[PDB]
Amino acid sequence: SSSTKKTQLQLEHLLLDLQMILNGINNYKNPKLTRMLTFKFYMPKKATELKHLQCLEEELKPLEEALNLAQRPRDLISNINVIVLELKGETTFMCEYADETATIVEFLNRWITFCQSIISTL
Amino acid sequence: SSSTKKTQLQLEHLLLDLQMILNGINNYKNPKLTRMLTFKFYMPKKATELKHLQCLEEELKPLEEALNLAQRPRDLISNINVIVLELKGSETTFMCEYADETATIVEFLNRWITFCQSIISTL
Ligand SMILES: CC(=O)Nc1ccc(COc2ccc(-c3cc(C4CCN(C(=O)CNC(=O)[C@@H](CC(C)C)NC(=N)N)CC4)n(C)n3)c(Cl)c2Cl)cc1
Ligand SMILES: CC(=O)Nc1ccc(COc2ccc(-c3cc(C4CCN(C(=O)CNC(=O)[C@@H](CC(C)C)NC(=N)N)CC4)n(C)n3)c(Cl)c2Cl)cc1
Ligand SMILES: [Zn+2]
Ligand SMILES: [Zn+2]
Repeated sequence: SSSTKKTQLQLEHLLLDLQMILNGINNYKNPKLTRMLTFKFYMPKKATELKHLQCLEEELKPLEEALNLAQRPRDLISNINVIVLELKGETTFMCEYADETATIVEFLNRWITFCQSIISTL
Repeated sequence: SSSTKKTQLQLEHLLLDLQMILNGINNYKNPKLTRMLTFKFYMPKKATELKHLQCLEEELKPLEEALNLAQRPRDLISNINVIVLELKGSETTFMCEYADETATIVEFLNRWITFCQSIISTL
């Protein structure tokens, strides 16, 4: 299917954007890296299907906030938003968050692993 | 003697402090441990005498920086610093020699735990 190729490329682009954000974070100087690891993110309890991307969508505003403190973030997050919303679509899904919060590093990596998990199935 | 007893206790204190930190790191979750293991440390080529503790002293700030990412580290490293300064004591300033291969936090701490244990057991 042609639409399956659309889902694939969109997942590849989202994976790349998250990898790019993380790459810049890994190169931060010691005092800067320390301060951004205090910014807490909500994590998914389950992330095996495309509908679970609602957990990412809801956490894009904190992500835009964290990137603003460490610096364009407004434009980059808006681009990711479009892809995230398009990738999940049916009506409205309630997202279940884990008890323990994580840092930007664990947050990004989880969603990077999520994207890699779906790409391989199609 | 009263001089050797003090040296023994202070060496056993440094050993305990490093073992306390090592217990903290090993207790971390797998994903947290992964990022902790990328923080690289400088290792001593020769560590046989009390004056070789300068290779630990210089690496004490990098240790504080690592525990700040995993976060009190400001007071604990300061406490360790005092011990090192009292043990290496003297007025002699020994210039340090470092090995080529860098090591993780676990390998760094264990090497100095090993250093402590070896000095204690020969006095
Ligand atoms: C000298 C010079 O200019 N150079 C220089 C270079 C770098 C730096 C360091 O940069 C920074 C400086 C400051 C910060 C920072 C962080 C913060 C805090 C960290 C903690 N915060 C948070 O965790 C906010 N998150 C939420 O609201 C959560 C809470 C929920 C989990 C309960 N909600 C959701 N995720 N949905 C709030 C923001 N502030 C106010 N400032 C950050 Cl994140 C960086 Cl990266 C400083 C100076
Ligand atoms: C759970 C999960 O997946 N994420 C997750 C969640 C939270 C945490 C909290 O703890 C941490 C979180 C993140 C990090 C971390 C650190 C780092 C880097 C690792 C590489 N760095 C270094 O090279 C540090 N080393 C030095 O500065 C050396 C240089 C030497 C190599 C020549 N200096 C001297 N010895 N003189 C700089 C810091 N990143 C990119 N991420 C670290 Cl080290 C810890 Cl301990 C860790 C991981
Ligand atoms: Zn805020
Ligand atoms: Zn003590």
